Amino acid sequence: ATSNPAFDPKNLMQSEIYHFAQNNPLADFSSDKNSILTLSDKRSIMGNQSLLWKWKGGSSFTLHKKLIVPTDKEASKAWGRSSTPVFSFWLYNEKPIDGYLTIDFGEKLISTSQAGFKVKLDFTGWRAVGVSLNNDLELGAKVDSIRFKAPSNVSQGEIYIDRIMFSVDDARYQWSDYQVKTRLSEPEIQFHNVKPQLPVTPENLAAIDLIRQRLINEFVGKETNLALEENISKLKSDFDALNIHTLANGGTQGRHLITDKQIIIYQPENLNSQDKQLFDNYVILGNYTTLMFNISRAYVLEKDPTQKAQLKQMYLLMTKHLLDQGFVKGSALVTTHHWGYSSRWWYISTLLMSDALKEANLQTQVYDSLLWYSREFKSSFDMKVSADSSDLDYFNTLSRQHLALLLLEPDDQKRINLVNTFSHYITGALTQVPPGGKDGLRPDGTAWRHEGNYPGYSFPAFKNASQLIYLLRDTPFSVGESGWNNLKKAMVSAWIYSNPEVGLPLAGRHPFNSPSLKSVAQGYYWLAMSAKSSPDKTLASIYLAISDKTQNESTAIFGETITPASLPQGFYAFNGGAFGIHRWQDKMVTLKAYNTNVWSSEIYNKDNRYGRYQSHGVAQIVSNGSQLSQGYQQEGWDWNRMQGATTIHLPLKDLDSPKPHTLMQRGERGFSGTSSLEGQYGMMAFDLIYPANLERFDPNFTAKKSVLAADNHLIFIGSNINSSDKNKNVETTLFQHAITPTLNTLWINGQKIENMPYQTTLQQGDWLIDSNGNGYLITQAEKVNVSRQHQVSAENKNRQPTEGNFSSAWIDHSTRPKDASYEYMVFLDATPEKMGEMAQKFRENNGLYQVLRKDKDVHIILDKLSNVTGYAFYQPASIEDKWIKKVNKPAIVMTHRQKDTLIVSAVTPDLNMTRQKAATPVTINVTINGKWQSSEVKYQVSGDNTELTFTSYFGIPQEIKLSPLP
Ligand SMILES: [Mg+2]
Repeated sequence: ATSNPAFDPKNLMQSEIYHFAQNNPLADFSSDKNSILTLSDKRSIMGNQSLLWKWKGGSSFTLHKKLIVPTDKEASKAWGRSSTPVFSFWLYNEKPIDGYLTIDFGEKLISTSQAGFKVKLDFTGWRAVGVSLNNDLELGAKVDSIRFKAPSNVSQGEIYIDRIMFSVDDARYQWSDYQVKTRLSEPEIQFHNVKPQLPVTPENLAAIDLIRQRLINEFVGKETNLALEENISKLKSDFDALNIHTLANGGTQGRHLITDKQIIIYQPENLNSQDKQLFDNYVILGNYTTLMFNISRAYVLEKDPTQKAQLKQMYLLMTKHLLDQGFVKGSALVTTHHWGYSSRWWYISTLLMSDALKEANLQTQVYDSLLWYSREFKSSFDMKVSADSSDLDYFNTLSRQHLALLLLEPDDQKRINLVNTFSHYITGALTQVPPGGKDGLRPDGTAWRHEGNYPGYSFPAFKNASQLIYLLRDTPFSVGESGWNNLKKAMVSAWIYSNPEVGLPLAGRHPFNSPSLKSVAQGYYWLAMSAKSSPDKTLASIYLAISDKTQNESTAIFGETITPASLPQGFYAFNGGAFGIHRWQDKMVTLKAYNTNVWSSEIYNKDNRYGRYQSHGVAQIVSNGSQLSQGYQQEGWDWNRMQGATTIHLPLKDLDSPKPHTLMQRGERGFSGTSSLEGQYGMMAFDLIYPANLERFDPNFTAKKSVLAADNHLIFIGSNINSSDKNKNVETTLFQHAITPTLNTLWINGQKIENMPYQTTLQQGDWLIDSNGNGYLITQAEKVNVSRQHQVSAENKNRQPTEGNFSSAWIDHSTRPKDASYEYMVFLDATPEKMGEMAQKFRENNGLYQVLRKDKDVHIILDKLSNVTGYAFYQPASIEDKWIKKVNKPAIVMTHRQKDTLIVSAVTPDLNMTRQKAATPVTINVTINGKWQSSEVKYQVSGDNTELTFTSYFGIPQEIKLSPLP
């Protein structure tokens, strides 16, 4: 506390704190005749002393402090977010008081003299009080008096007060509690309950106790976001440093606990040097509860009975300190927003310490406390299934903590009702198709957070959701098979689109830091072993592959011999993110577009700044293993030249998102994505359309870009390429990778190139091989540049300069000012000798493929190596073709004429929804030439032709095997 008034314009944001750790500590204080003010060092919040206020009923004391109380607007302008001036203090009751403390604000007040508020005193322990001076009183610029009036209807009493504070606080976070009413309330959990109820039986009680044990097993036998500490010496050293002591007639003394979010009320960056030194003695709750958990784990594993006893007493003393500090039912502590970050490992510690809390008579208090602070999470914790229940962050950060809370419920029948309802809630959350872009699993196996397919969020959710199902397995609380089935689909999908990292195009806002299935490995075992007929051989075989375990190792893990999964082969369509995956030997190709329903990129204030082209019809080739080792190196990476994309090469200042904070740029139409045929062949259709009027986006930049993927190869074609500037700087990237001692070689037309720097220009009939063994045969292009060069770039978070040496090749479209085009072919198993053979086949009247149409309405590609035809209907159209005659919606159709059968697949990659609406099926009428007979696709001969009726739901392809009619 200074001589300056509260909210002094020298620094509005500099808190005035009465902590009493200064010279002449009661200077600013006066009492009426019926109050006595002391310093007591027996408990405190900040510094080592608090104010002991002895009083007769109706008596007052006064703080003499001038307040220049700012408007919310002024507070807000000073801080930079919505703010209010707050009055806050801590008080301790050794005994409950049946009445109210009145806090009054005025000018030159005495016991007998504007606005004020009430604090109910019917509690024991520390409580915090915090009110908006502008918004929570029942204030003119002359206020200099804060009067504390003991209740009138109570003959006498005693209250300890510390850390009386005037500060600027976030206007969201003065919360109402059992002591103080504010304008803000987080209402208490009201648990849903499912009928019929399971009875308390020995069986149902044993199952509850097995689920608790199984949770204990997971936490004592590595968790992300858990700072594990197994050295007892260290746990004891950290504990002693808390300086906790039991006091005589109840409570503790020790270092004050505060959450990472609660500190905001002090404005720590603006504290005077005196206060900050004291504030620096606080303990952050996250660290404290992590310690409580690490102690609980050691206690469980401890074989020495003396060390075990000590670890228990340390845990119970930390629990006692935590409760006495006011982390109890009905104590808001002004706010506990983002509660999970401070408490997740407290929840879990209570499972390990459940019998110790029972014996110490602490279970009910710790249950009431955790349930109270859990009210922040009411939307999930009430356990009523809703459109929002499939939240992937919940599955990651809260789902096990939720179960732990329910398992801590003291009544047996209520605990069974809660866990039964939880089983139903998780089954619904894992089964339902959330409407619009709401979080959760999808029917193509994508898994959405931030309104799109998002591996970075789904991967941790898969791990913990699998673990939950496994914790509940083979009990009356087991998750329904519908939830198990849907999660299997999402997890098998993730195995398909990862190798073992997701491609650049699936990296979300973290390009070059893709999530890895290696982080999800244990979820494959959990889900495998929690099958209705365990183990699921598919999931088990994936677990072994991803974890690098042998067939020999399988019998002990799964209880039967299982061959580790070989890498998946063929083509898989995932229109949930407007992508598809082509797999051949150890390579995966991520083909990715975007549309109205699929954002191109997530770009934040300090993430993915240069990500504009993340989804620009990219076709990133990844062999099994580290992408960095394959030359996907952030440093010096040309963000313009994402593999397979058609882009405008821009300076980074212009490629950078035009929003300083968040942009998730969606496309201009529903249609773009992939389709599949026979699980083996794929096609991408990408309609590249820019917004009419977004800064730095050329409104006339267009392309049509199709890819047909079969076996060891991909045929890439593009048409209708334009920009505002006659295709100046318009380019299609064949590849880009870093040059290293292991990635040092390019082949051009049978010549090894290792020089750095190197440039050349190629055209139709030329080929290359990159250092990753991909061959590129140029089949239509006037100018392809090849470069080995030093590149300067900037990193995607803070735009700081980077540099590196790269091999790349791109088509220069500036040679065709209007409706530029390209064609080229990739071989995934290229060698100089085989690329020589592919080039000869190309010169033999193009033995490789034929483009049957390439215009704004349709792209048609006959692959002569695979004998498959792909049809990208960018617009409904009648066409001339051997198989297909007409399609009445934008669609992707594929055909394969085997011996005596014609296989036809169709889809629209258009998911047919909005951010709000549920996806509904699109009916696609595909007319085919000739008379056919037979899958849920319907067919009807009509004249010399056959009408196929396809139902396209969430961009999920359908196919039908047709045989000819005489
Ligand atoms: Mg103090």
